[PDB]
Amino acid sequence: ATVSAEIPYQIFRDFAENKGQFTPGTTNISIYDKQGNLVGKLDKAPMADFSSATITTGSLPPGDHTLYSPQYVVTAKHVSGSDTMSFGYAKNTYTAVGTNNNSGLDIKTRRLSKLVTEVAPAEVSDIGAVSGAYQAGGRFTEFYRLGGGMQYVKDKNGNRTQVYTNGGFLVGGTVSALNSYNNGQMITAQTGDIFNPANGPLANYLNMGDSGSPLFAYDSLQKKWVLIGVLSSGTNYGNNWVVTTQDFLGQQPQNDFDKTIAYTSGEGVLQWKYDAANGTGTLTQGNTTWDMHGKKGNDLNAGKNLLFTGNNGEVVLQNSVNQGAGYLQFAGDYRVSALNGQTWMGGGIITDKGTHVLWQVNGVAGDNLHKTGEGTLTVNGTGVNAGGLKVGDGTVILNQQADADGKVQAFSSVGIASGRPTVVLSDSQQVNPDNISWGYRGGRLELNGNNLTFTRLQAADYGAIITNNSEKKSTVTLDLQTLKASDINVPVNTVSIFGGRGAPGDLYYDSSTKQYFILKASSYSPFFSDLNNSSVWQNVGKDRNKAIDTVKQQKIEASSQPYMYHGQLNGNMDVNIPQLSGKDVLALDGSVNLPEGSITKKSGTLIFQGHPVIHAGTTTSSSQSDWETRQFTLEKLKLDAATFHLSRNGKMQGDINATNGSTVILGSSRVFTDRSDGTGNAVSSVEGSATATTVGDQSDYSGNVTLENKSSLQIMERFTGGIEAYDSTVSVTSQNAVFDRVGSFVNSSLTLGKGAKLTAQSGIFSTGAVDVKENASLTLTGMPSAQKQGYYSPVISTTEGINLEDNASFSVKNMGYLSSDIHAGTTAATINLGDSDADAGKTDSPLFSSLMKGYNAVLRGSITGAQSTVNMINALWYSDGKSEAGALKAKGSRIELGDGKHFATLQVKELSADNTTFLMHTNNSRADQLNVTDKLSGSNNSVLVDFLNKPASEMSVTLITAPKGSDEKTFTAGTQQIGFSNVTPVISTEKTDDATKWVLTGYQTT
Repeated sequence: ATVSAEIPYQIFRDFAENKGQFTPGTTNISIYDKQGNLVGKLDKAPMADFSSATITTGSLPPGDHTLYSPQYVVTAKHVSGSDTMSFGYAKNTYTAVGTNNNSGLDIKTRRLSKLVTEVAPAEVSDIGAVSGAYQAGGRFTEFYRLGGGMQYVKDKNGNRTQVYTNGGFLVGGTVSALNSYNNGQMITAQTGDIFNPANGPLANYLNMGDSGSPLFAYDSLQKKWVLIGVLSSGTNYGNNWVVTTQDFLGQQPQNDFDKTIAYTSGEGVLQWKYDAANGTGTLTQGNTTWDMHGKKGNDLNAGKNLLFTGNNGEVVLQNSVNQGAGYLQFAGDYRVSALNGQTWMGGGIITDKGTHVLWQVNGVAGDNLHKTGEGTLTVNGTGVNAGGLKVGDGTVILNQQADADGKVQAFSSVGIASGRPTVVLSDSQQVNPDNISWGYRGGRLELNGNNLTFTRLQAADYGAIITNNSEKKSTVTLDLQTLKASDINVPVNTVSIFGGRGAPGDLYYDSSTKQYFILKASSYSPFFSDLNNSSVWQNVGKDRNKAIDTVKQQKIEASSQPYMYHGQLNGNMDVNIPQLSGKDVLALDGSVNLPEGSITKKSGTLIFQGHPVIHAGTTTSSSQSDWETRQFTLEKLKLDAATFHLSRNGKMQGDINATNGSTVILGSSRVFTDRSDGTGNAVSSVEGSATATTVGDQSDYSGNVTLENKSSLQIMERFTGGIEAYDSTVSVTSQNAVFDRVGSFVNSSLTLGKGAKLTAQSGIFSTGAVDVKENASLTLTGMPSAQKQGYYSPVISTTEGINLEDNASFSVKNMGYLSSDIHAGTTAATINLGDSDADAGKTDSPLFSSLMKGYNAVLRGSITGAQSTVNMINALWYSDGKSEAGALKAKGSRIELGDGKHFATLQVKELSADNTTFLMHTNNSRADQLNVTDKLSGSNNSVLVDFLNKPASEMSVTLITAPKGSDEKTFTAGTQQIGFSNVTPVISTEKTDDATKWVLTGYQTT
């Protein structure tokens, strides 16, 4: 319990409670200084599971006892002072009923009243007391320690400092190899030297209170962790453990078993009689008689365990049995039934691996049946069972038969813990779902095609699982309520003339005026001195039913808090969440895996989020840096006038259907934490705001979002899907938003916020226009080929306008096609046509020549941005109408100025066209014109003319005007094949005192 002061102390506690980065199985865990330097690696063996040690021992410090058999624990003999101890969570308490002391060593085992279901018993080493078997370079390669004694820290100089424990907690770490003494019965190690590297990177020295604490060693031949010792004594230099041997630890469990009951198949059914007074009974078959013992008086230890062997055995209970601490273990398939309504209760039931037991005996009110073992237990009683079920391993099938009068109940409540077991519901009448409980590490609840309705989800941690593996789809209704109206008591008290001692929120009835009042304080003044005050009374309506409802609403509202579910929703299930009572908010920090399932929320708020890492002793906060990523896999999430948050560290895959004014926020800051997360207590909801700094911690969404009836969508973090918006709003502020599928906007607004970046790979359709704000980049692209890397496939996009603000950037490249005009106004936008990078997008589609015309991008709108730059690189631009641009730098591109019949204009202050091609139409008297005002550059440009009427022999139409003194060889006429012949315009150039011009004058033919 003395550890290094140079290592963060929280590590020694997370190592102890298997929290943080010390979850069982984790390998190669690096250990760092307080300053950040490397101390050592936990690489010799995977992380061990310390859950077999007590989390709480009542008046004794934690870690005093260690579970090695489902009902028995081990500790040092001199440890004493507590009969109650806990496993998993502190609340999961167990009671000791018997002790077996080793006559020669400082070790003893103790028996519990019931089988521990929350944790798995530790494995005792096969070696036992062999002198020197636990030495270095031997069979064992790593040694771990856990305990809750008096906690100290110590620096390299030797200064020790006590740790403020508040109540006492578990601390663990490593120790060196062990030398044997006392004929190998005990092992020792020089653990006092915390900074000797032989003691490991998490060296522990054990002090007062660590007595009886476990010592584990990794067996390198059998490749598993085993329990080798419990702490007995110490010294200034090291500690001494008593070697735990299977020979002695098995003594007490064996002495508490009666003779094995061997069912002979041919003979009659095993008849079971029991004298409840004096605690003796018998099981007879043919001419063989087996003895059996149970509870005698108040001594639960008088009951002894039974082992059942044989195949398809039958047992009939002729008398009710209270076996005390004795439990039943079945090594074969068995059927057990009651005779008249007799009950059985005791230590529990163990079903060995590959066995099936048919349990038809009822339990007792106030008692819980503890079931463990990898086998299967089918509960098949009749009537209502007043009593509980605690399952920790294997499978339990609930199949309780109806009464003669119809009443049915398999158990008063069920508890699923350790993550091992699975509970299967035959029908939906087995257990009240509100009495289903998931404990330490949880487990699987198998609905099996049935429909359930919850008003509360008693789920302890992420181990809680609700699944359906049947082909019949299950429909879970989560009508969660924090305070049901049926459970509220509202007595109608009377206002006394002289004085009143009462509680707030209580109903009072004044006899005189006959009015109803809600009390606001702890007392009220005599002689009606405070009635017509307005601070100690709250007036309510005269109707007696009306006032009581207002009281019940006040209690429900005040008792209300946001709801949280830590478990998993997996399998073939649909989940319906209506409007929740009180605060209509539900947050999920667990997993969801519904491939064909749907989740529906009506009103209120639904939140998918990651789970903050739980550390020992600490309470989680939204301010944490370390979170677990949670996967929400759905087919369809339906929102009906609700608000949905996909918060940090949450990855979602599934479609979203929003309607009736729903608000969808992908990348929300709103999160929720649990004050009692990791404790097993009820949920304490706390609303917080958390923002992930790095990627991978940010929310990630994939799927198609459908918006209807004035709904909203906000894309703030990574997005990869589609949009079908009808009369709704979409806002994009993310920096890596990608439209995987089609983006449809029927009477809807797509707005890219400042700094946003959006790339649509499957075309956009909007009846309206798209808004690209400041510093925002919009990009249209053909569908990238899944087979070939870098290859794309052309896709058409239709929009009624694209609006660019100052510093915005709109780009079409790599098989992009867009029919939409673009507007920038006086702002400095940037339109990019084609891909600037070399090794640009390629394609194998035949649409390259047919639709793309051999270019990398096509635009059929018109650019209206007098202070904007247009970059064309192997691109095609149909300019339907008159266009204005600040500059135009085109390389190996094509531009077609005019529309049909109607003549357009292209006005640029600066033009720099290299290898570009320009096309105009002429009626022999007027043509589409290219107009350069400030500066012209480039060479090797071709100009084509399309004559609507037949070409005249002589004309004088101005096609292009350039600044005065521009090169006259920038533009050259180009041949165009017309009517099985080649027609070619002739352009004469006229230098003027104002501007250089290219003028069409005739043609050629051949």
